[PDB]
Amino acid sequence: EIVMTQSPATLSLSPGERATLSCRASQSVSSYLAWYQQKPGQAPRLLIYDASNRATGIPARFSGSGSGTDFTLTISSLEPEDFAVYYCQQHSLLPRTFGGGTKVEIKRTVAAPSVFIFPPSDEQLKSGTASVVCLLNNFYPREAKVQWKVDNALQSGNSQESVTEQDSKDSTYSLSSTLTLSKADYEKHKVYACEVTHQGLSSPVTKSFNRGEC
Amino acid sequence: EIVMTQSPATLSLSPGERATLSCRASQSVSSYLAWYQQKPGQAPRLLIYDASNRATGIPARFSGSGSGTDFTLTISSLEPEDFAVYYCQQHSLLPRTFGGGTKVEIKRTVAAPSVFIFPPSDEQLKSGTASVVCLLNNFYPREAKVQWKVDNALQSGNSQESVTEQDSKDSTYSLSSTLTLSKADYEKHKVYACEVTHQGLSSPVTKSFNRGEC
Amino acid sequence: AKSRTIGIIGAPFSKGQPRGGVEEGPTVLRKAGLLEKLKEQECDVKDYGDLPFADIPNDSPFQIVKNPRSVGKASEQLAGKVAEVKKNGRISLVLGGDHSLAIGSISGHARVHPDLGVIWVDAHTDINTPLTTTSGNLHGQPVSFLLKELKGKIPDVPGFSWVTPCISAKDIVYIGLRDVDPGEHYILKTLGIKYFSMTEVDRLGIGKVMEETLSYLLGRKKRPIHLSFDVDGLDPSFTPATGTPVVGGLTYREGLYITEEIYKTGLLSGLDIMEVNPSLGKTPEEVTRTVNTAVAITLACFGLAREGNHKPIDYLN
Amino acid sequence: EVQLVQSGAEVKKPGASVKVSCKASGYTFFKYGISWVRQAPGQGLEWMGSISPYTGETHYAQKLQGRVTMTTDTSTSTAYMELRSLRSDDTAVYYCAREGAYGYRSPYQNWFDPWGQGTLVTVSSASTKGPSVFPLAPCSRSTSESTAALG
Amino acid sequence: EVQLVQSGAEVKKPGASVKVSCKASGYTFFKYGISWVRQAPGQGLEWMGSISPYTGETHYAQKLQGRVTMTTDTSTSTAYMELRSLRSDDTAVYYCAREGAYGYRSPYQNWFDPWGQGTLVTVSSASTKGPSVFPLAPCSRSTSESTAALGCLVKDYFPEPVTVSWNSGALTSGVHTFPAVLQSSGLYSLSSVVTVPSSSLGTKTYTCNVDHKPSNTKVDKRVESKY
Ligand SMILES: [Mn+2]
Repeated sequence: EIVMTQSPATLSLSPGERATLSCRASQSVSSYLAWYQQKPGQAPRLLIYDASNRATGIPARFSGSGSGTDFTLTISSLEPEDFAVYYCQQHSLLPRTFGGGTKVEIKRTVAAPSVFIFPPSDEQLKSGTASVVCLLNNFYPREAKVQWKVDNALQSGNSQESVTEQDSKDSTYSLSSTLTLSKADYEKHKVYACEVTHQGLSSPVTKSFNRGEC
Repeated sequence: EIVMTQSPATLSLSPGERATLSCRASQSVSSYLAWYQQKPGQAPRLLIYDASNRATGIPARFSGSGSGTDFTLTISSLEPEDFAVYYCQQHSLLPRTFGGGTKVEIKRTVAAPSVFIFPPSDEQLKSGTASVVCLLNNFYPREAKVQWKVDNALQSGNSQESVTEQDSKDSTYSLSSTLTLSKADYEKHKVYACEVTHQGLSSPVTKSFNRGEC
Repeated sequence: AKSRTIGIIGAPFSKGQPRGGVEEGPTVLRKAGLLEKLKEQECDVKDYGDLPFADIPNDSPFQIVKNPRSVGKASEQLAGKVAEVKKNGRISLVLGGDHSLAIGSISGHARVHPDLGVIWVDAHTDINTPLTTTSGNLHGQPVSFLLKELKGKIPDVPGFSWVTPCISAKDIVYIGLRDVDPGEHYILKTLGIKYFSMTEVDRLGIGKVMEETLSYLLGRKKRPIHLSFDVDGLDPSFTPATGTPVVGGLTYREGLYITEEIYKTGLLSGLDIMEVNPSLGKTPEEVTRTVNTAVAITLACFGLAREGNHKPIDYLN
Repeated sequence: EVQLVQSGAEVKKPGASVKVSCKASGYTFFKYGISWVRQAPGQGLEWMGSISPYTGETHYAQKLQGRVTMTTDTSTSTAYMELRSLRSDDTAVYYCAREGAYGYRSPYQNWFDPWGQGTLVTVSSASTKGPSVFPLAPCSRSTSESTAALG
Repeated sequence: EVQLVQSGAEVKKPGASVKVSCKASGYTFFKYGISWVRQAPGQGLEWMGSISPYTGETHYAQKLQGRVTMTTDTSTSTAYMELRSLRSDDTAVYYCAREGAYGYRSPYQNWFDPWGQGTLVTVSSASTKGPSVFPLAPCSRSTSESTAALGCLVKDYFPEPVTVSWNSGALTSGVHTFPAVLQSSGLYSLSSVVTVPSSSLGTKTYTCNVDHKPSNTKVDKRVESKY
């Protein structure tokens, strides 16, 4: 059970020069591990098969080194179709541990989320529930906060968030914490504010409404 | 899994004559078990190796008998350095069950605990918690009670006790139930009484204060 | 004595086989304490440590043969060490590791004793060429470098230029064959190498097979004997933690009888114990049985008879 | 090509197995040891077992020994993997792939390249239900904002 | 002598093993089967496994079969014992000792006399923290009592132990160290050391010098009256 530690946790790079990646082993694998291309929603694909040697139709730019504890994966000529979660994985020891995950993002600039809270529908009040949805939209990076305020009461646990993938077009993100409440706790209050703290935001943006306003 | 039952649970003897101990087996071990000297905070030490025969530097007084269900351990010439938790342990059956524990105490007389309740500090009120500590001190034996009273409310569960070992000097004991509360439940009340019931006490001694007194 | 005078060579090596973990072959066997288990009887035990094997990162493969150069450097280092310890007059106990080490083992032994013979106890012949391989793994190709009859048939493998073919087709006896390639069986029938598969052992019995083996090798001329051993030739009921588990192997009793007859020759001059993988143990119990099996084989190589052994003095005193 | 046809995406409540046909194609069998690896969504991958194709050597992984059973079907080169006493931890896309057999005659692989496409298995006790959509798609005039969103 | 060097006291949160070197010394190996026995504090002992030194025969005990793995290292005669999927039940001082091998050539023992010294293992998910001492060391004039006691409140530390001394160990009389009663809250055990001074000691401050070296924290305290 040799722990494989990938030294870049994630990476963001606007498409360009060498974007070399790293994975370390807990023991001496000695050039007996492989590199992988798990694309989002896809089957993984072999990049490097034994610490180098550029497996079977890999284009021009995906060398790597190692031998035998801390291994490298050189993304030299970035080619932005290659934005995928990458994986070192030892093989010549059982059981066969994978790496951690090497989500390669894009580094445009830090942008502000266009924050949009949404009341639950009256159809949801016909369902006897209430889910307040606070948008975040068209921003960078994912490093955000949502602090729900229920007549200005800092609440969580009733709220499930939702992270879009990074867009191919504008490299942005979109969040939605979903403050799912009962209808009874919904009727107890009106001021439903959503304190959103993001780096592109200068302030913790509190997007609010009143129960029955919109 | 032959259950080894030690017939003295504990023992207290002011240093003197034969202080013979007993252990019973659930089956016929037939002189195939040993005696041990787990001192407090120490590694155990072999006393008798096969139901008798006085293992390898044991001084003068530690015979025993058995053969083959209920075994004896004779502490004939007490020698008060020998105050330790003793153990029968079968060996010639798997798995190898130990005894129960033979804490040998000292039997001075039954004394009264000097009871001292202590308010939590205001530094603990700076921590947002509160732990009320009720002493017992310099008494005999350990058979005591603590009944916390929070504006005279019999409470427990918020209270952890703490038993000193028997002293080498005066053979005494010291207890401290620690009524750990929240600061909020602390602020709800003042009269923090500690009903201590011990044999050396003639009465259930209720040591009290008020929140903000001392 | 002249026998059981031991130089111990540990080789924590794996690069001639795929499954990493036979590097902890000498580690486990030394922490199994083979030394102390020799030191009761009259064994001149002398370890020489483990060999520092360099890690060449640019070990560019052949067509099918992979990692040629680090393996060749390993066996060249080992050939120097084996020739060194056989200058000491000891018996070269080498243990790894895999069959690629046996190249340098037999090489350094032939540097001292060019008249040697090899008893290659293994499930496999391991006689594959770089051409006639299916995996390219050099633990499947040790023997072909060492045969004079395959000269020219061996391609110029990078890292094995120092290798001299030292034995003939008559100089080697296989015992335990039950996993033989068509290329391997063709070469075996080509050179007319004397062998003993599991068929002939089940026919004749292990006593008759060992009798015919010693009659073939030592009936002509008394010569130094280099037993090179694989643990998979024994049945994986006893050795499941081997690199190439093939069912239907020799029994533990049979292997002990083999090694006892080898000790009773006294012409044992070098021992090779390979394919010891503790990482392939499904339980630690598997590792325990396999290691104890290999240790008991080594002890019966160095005098531990099942009938009993004693120092030649009176004990009724 | 060297391909795997997995079949098929299926859920079980806590119940019996989701034995997946891992249909091999393009490459010869009995030379190429096929594995299985689970991966929960948004999680890392977990190799969980790998048979040798012929002379099936199981090599089941830790924490499920036990619950897993893997079989071979080398008439038509599909492989299979079951689970026993299924559980809500088994919300994972199951990938079969090929280690390569660690025998003697099998060629060298360590790298899983037949790759199977994946199989959605979530272990799940919910019942099959349509959504209860509780929308808001207003006419972008809630209070005053120009690019007022809707969803 | 016939001795065991255990090494070493270590805690794990629920995680991997606490494989202990049980270094044998003074006596020959491969003749003397070494066991392992756990004992939780304030509890009886539990034998849990015993290898034969050579030809390692495991003999793991009940309820952990399984989680335990024991190995031998007869190069230098240390032995080892791991655990798998560690758990809060494993708050126990692990002793290795020697049964004696039940082979044929091994001499007769049944009685565990190499004895190992013990190894503190508590399985623990708490984080390493200094104590939060909330004392009272008043000037023995609370209401009216002559021999009015005082004591600090050594609270919320991890791991073991704190080292507490009154006025750099000056006040040794009345010292009654309460053991580390363990919180179910955060696995931060609780202790206290108290003393009993007299009311004719009111112009004296008393500093419990609470020094918790595994977090390398040092605490000095005092409390006075309220006007
Ligand atoms: Mn072989």
